[PDB]
Amino acid sequence: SEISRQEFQRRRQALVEQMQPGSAALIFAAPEVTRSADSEYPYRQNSDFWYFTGFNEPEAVLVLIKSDDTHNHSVLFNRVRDLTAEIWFGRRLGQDAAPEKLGVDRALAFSEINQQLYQLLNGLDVVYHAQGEYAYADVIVNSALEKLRKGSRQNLTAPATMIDWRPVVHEMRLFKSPEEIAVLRRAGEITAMAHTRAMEKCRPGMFEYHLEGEIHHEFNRHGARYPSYNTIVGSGENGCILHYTENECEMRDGDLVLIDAGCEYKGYAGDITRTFPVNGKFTQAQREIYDIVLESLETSLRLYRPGTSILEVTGEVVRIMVSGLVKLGILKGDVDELIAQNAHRPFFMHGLSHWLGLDVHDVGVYGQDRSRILEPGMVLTVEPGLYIAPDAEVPEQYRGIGIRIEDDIVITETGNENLTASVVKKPEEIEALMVAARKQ
Amino acid sequence: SEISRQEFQRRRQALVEQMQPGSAALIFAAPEVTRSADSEYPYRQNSDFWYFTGFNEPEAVLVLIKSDDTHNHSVLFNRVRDLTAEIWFGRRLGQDAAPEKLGVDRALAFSEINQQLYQLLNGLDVVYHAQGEYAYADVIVNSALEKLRKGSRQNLTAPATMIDWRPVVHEMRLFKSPEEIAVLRRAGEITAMAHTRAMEKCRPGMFEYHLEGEIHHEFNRHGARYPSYNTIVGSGENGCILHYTENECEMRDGDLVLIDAGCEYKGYAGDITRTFPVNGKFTQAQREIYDIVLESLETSLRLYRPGTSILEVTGEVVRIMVSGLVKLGILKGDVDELIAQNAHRPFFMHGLSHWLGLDVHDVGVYGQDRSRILEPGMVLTVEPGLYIAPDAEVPEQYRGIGIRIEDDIVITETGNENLTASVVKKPEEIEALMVAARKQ
Amino acid sequence: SEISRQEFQRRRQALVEQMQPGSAALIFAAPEVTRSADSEYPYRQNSDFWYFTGFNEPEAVLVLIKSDDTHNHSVLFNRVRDLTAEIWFGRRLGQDAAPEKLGVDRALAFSEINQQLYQLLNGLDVVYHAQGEYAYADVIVNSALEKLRKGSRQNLTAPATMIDWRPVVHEMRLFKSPEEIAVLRRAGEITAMAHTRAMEKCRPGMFEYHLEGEIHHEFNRHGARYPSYNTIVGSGENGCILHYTENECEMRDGDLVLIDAGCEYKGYAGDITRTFPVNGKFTQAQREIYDIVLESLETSLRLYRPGTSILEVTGEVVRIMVSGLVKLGILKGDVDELIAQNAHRPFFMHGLSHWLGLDVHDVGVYGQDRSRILEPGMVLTVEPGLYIAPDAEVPEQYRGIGIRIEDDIVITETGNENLTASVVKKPEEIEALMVAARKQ
Amino acid sequence: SEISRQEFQRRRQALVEQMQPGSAALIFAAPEVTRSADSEYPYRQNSDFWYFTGFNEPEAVLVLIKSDDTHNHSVLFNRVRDLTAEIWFGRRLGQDAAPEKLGVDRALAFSEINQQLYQLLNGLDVVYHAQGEYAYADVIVNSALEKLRKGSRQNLTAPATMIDWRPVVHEMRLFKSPEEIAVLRRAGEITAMAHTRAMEKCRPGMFEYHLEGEIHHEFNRHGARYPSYNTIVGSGENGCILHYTENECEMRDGDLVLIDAGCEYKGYAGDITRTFPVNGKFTQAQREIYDIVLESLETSLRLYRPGTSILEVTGEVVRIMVSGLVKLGILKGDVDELIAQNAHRPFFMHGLSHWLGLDVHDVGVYGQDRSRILEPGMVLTVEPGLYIAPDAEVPEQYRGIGIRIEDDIVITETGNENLTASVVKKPEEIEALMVAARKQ
Ligand SMILES: [Mg+2]
Ligand SMILES: [Mg+2]
Ligand SMILES: [Mg+2]
Ligand SMILES: [Mg+2]
Ligand code: NA
Ligand code: NA
Ligand code: NA
Ligand code: NA
Repeated sequence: SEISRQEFQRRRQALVEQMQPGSAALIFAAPEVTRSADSEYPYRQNSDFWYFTGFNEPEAVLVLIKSDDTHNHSVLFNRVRDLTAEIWFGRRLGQDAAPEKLGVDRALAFSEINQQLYQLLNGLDVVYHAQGEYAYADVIVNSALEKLRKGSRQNLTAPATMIDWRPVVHEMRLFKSPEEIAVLRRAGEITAMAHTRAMEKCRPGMFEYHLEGEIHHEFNRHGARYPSYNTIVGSGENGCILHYTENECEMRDGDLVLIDAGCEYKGYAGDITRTFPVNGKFTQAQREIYDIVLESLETSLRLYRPGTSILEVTGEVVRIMVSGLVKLGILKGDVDELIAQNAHRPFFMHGLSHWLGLDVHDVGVYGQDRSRILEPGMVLTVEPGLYIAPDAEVPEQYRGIGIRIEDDIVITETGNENLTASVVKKPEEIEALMVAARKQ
Repeated sequence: SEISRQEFQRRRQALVEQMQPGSAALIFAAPEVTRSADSEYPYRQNSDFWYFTGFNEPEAVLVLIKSDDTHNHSVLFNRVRDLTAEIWFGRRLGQDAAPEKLGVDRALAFSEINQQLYQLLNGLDVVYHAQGEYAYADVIVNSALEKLRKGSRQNLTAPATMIDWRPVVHEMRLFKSPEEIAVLRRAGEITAMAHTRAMEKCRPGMFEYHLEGEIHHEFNRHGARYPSYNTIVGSGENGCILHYTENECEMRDGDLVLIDAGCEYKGYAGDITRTFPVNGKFTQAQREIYDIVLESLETSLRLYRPGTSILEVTGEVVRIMVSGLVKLGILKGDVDELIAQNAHRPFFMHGLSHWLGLDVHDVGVYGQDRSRILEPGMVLTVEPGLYIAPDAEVPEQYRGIGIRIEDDIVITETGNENLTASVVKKPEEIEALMVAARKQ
Repeated sequence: SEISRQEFQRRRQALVEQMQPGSAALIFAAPEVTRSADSEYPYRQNSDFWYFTGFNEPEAVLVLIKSDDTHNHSVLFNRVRDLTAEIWFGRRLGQDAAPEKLGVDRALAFSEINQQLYQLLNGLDVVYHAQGEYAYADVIVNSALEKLRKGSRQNLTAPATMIDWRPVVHEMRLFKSPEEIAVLRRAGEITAMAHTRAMEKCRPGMFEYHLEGEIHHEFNRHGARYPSYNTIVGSGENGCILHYTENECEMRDGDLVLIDAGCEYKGYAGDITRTFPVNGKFTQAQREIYDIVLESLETSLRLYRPGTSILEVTGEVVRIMVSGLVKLGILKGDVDELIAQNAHRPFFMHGLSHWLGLDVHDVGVYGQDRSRILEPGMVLTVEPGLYIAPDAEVPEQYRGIGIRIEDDIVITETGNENLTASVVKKPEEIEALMVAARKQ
Repeated sequence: SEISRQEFQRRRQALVEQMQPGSAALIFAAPEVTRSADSEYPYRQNSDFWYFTGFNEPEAVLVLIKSDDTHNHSVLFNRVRDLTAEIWFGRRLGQDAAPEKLGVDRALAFSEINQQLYQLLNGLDVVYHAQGEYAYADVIVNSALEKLRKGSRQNLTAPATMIDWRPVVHEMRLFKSPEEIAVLRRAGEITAMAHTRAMEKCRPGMFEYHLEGEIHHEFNRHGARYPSYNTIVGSGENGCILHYTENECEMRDGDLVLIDAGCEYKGYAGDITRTFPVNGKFTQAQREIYDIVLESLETSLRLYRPGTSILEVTGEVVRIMVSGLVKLGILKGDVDELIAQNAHRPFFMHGLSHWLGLDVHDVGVYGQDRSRILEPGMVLTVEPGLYIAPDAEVPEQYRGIGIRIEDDIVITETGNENLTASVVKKPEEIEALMVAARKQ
């Protein structure tokens, strides 16, 4: 699956539709990023710039100009072609090929942006600019606006109104199109295949990072070169650290291992967590905690649909958690009172769900306490967990247990579609999978 | 292999030895680096900070204070311990454990650096600071020095002399200790095993990125989680691009594939290039170019020793290249004249060798034209290549061929030790390896 | 004359009237300005901040909040009272006295602005801010907006729309109220008295700076402590330099002296130029040039009225200049052709008129080529001049002559009122004045 | 009096003498400084730049290059000549005239400094630069050093050592040459004449600013166009504010007026304070305080000589003050105890003396508590004062009295020379002066 030329075009038009007449929107590419000395990390495009272009180069600026309600055009600034720079560092689109390739009206050299941008903004009433996003972008934009402000004797005028386009654009990104859902569906499959493989490869005596290696290799073979975020393999007490990425410990028989990993496929994030026994057999104590987390997920998967909210489903999860923890003697007292005192928080201290898309923690307004009513096309995670500290004052057998189980869903007209259900989460199915792998 | 506590101690003392009395050296940690929105790339410590500490956290500053020729002490600024921040983002050393763990005399909270640093610099004559390295570091250092400058009524004085420690420290890093060589030896082995595997897995119809996946998985399984640089898998004409990292093409029967990849093991870089037939059998045209590159490497491996230079060995390589290219009719004319006109440059347009260590392109002075006399303990790459453009005006059969073969060596008392010779480079050994793998 | 409490109130309301509902306007005070080391220049308030407050302290911010069409309030940030700082550097308004003194609803300490400003902007749709005016202001405003942007979990939202209030405020400043005109009338009188005095004191052998001393003393005695701009006393060839402020030469019998000087009275600028013989008697050559400049001024004073423009009156001045210069043989050819070729420009190379108010070169839109139609309440200068270079290829007697004559006017319903006519400009009246003084 | 070409030359050589071989010193001109909108304050050169050049233009950099102990040369960067810019804003030295005019070896255009400075610093070991003095200078210097650092392949090297020249240069400025003393002598005379005049002009009903006008006019007529600092005319309770510059009040019969004013003559500061009765007759209460301040000054003038310190003379002044205040019943108790408790501080809360030169509060190290031993050629102020707050709990007749009396001295071989004694300070001489003037 991919995003079509036509889709990038529609998105640009959908933004232009909302813009004032006599305005320009300025969207800047991510800078290149140093890893050490003269070596750079693999390039990751700005998600908003990518969203309108699918163009994976730095030193690029998309300028969308709305003259009026029926007239608009696009200008791209991008790197010029250069034989020496390309022999060295790889091929460039250039100005000649860009109009056709990226569907823009005009393409200019990024080296000329300070000589050209103010000319494009001259006489407009409004400029849409994400101020503070990048310092290089702010320098360029402020420099242009000052030229116009100070150039009245050359008959230049600056737009007096600057508007942040991020609220508008992030609101668009919150609702996935069919194409986006198809891409995210494949990301979920790829990510699920990686998690299945990690379960099948796990043996006591392997290191946490070995499962990371298996996962990344599986991403890569389906064409998702990079993870959407740094992979978490927390065995034992390391599972109680929410973003444990050291992955440095020997995995021990008797311990659980929590894997939080997701591929990046055509820009879009998969995001799965599975927790499982290193030796392929849950203990009673482990099952007791796992079942509470599993019921929370399964109940949330049933409940999520248009018209509810993350807040509303979270309250149901809290009830399940508090009840299960009371039955185990991890909490003590009246369930409704304990719920009212938020007594689950030492054990479940993060949110149940976040938006998912071009960023793993995706853009879009949640509303107060994540109370926003859900609608079709929203994509989100469902990730209950219970984390019992090594030194929690609870029965010994529960101490140092971290369990999270996480699926990715899209809200549909009648409910949701689970994008990550092709990797098992029921404990008996996990155990069967691992037994089968150990035979073979 | 690893670097001992004692070794980090020796390095600190070796720096203090060269410092003026009444001085402090300030070495700052790398910043955390955004990949997209709120997600960050895996953390990579500043190589110089790492060199003196082996400490892999951000927001840390090593301060080495030389009172006089027999009196010095160390102060570390690092992140305070914090239950909430660590439950979330992972464990911290803190101030209590740091003196013993990192062998420093005193550890303070990084949050207090603006309140404490000027007190440490007060009354000193000299401050060693790598000005321009990081903007956050410059802000901190300038802020301290201004407090001292302006505080004469509180009996404060700033050191009037600021010295860049990078020349001194990079000169130290240029000469590897036995421990460093042992670590780099293992990096070379790990990297060689990865390249062997890529040759064994290669089949027509696989994508360039698939070999990248194999290579990274192999790094990871020996405990080198990350590459030292972005991996290059250039098949066909992509092999003529020196830092081709797109790795996006289907590998085609008949083409060569050039793999440039290196692991990062305990901070230290492996760096190997192997070029080989996608189908496991070099053609005549491919052999003809390959043999020139192979002779260049093999001759360089013989020649490298104390008392020669990269410049001197490069001249021998140019002769081999020009002669081989004339025999193939790719160059025309008198060899000595063609050599004098640098007629190899359209085909070999980079250096033969760079320093190798904590950075793949390592620190250390090369001298004019890389004429510096080599001495024992220097570590470098040996990487001749020939790149014939798709549209070079040469016989058709050589067009679009890129071949590089690269080994890593340490200069010894009598010559060099090859750290990467455990992966094959003789064409008949390559072919045998691939045939054996294809059976299975 | 002064500006009333009520007037500052009206101006604030006139701005609020034009603001969107759900918005705040932020107006910042000028920084203190170093003259050398720890000494500072006399403090000059930002003209726009002054316009809304009449408050002459640094570290102050006026915040005007429009909740809706009938609800708005003002918050001032200003320096706290401080016994030690005031014993040293002088009295402060403080927070307690400010509401009553400056007619604001609330006053807070400037030291708390980073803790308070974002709270004031929270939930608004629009912020009016003069971006780029002051770097300290931009830091404060950007810092507030980032807190709001990043604080959605604390239920904070930033206004997405930022509007430059300068166009609106400068448009207001372009039209003087009766009070402003009364203040500018007194500035014109004070400035005229200074110019009269300089004519009366001038003797050959005095230095240019001596007339500067006389002028400044006269400003000061009427309560205008500072000039509105650096005083120009250009005798001889120095009169051909438009902003000659060195004022370092001995004034010589036979030379003209050009004086451009203006007081600052209650924030408002006077701005007069008079040119006259150092010895009190114009030569024939001097009269010949002077009369052309004088006719240009006198004609412009007749012409200026509602419905004409600076551009239109300038064309009349060009005609007068070109005709007079042709009659003297300084220009050669057909008048209409010479006019069409802009042949006056080597001799008259600046504009005839600029806006006058809180700044000598006052704010307000001029239109293309200063074609904006004039209306009652606009205040402007009328300043024709002729400057014949020492080495101009013209008859010898005109070389090195600089003459400018400048008056300040307000456009009325039927024409204009001349604010500076109490200092003489007719040559015979100048000569009489100087003769009378020499007796003284 | 003036500073000779030869003197500027000697100073440059005296600096070069102290510089390391293989080094360059970089001294930057002051920026132009905005007063309001497009109007600028009168230009004031950086005191250190002036000290080596006597050059009064912005956008200039003096570069002194020491190749070795017998070889050095100077390069000036300054503004190019420009007919249009000079017709407008005044004459420029340019590159052609600068070598001869300012005694430098070479002059280049300031517009080329980024293309030229790194070439001048290339291969040097040390750069002397006043880091933090000006942001524009730091940008230029850091930019040059980065070009050199990153240009090893073009055989460029940066000096690794940066040294602040301010300690060295300020140490030079602390000791005035005969020429400097002659210039400061004339500044003292000019300033004294201004103070005499203010006493002679003072009448009840005049405003504080009127005496400011008289003072500035007198500065100007002797060729000192500008004050060295903002003039203080504190009548009545305003005399209790140390840097009262509002000068806005009507001077009232019965009150004292404190005048602190100083001219700037050839760059050098005069600095005098005189306090006197507005009506020309001290009251008993006023005499009682005045005599203590006068005895303090007169005693200090006797004591100041080589081998004492400001600290040592200050202790004598404290004794005089505490004794006088006890006798008046303003202090109560044992003198030695009151001295030990610093009981004078509510009434005398500033230092007795500061260095005087190109800055009124001049550069140069004071030592702890201003204990540095005085030597011939040091120039300083002597300024005891007593300030009794309007609400001090002391006998009614002393409340709201501020008296300071200040003279300027140079330390000689046997004592000091008083540069400001030509204006009277004995009360009977003040009264006689004012009576004589009133007749006017
Ligand atoms: Mg356990
Ligand atoms: Mg071919
Ligand atoms: Mg003449
Ligand atoms: Mg009294
Ligand atoms: Na998640
Ligand atoms: Na290499
Ligand atoms: Na004017
Ligand atoms: Na003083």
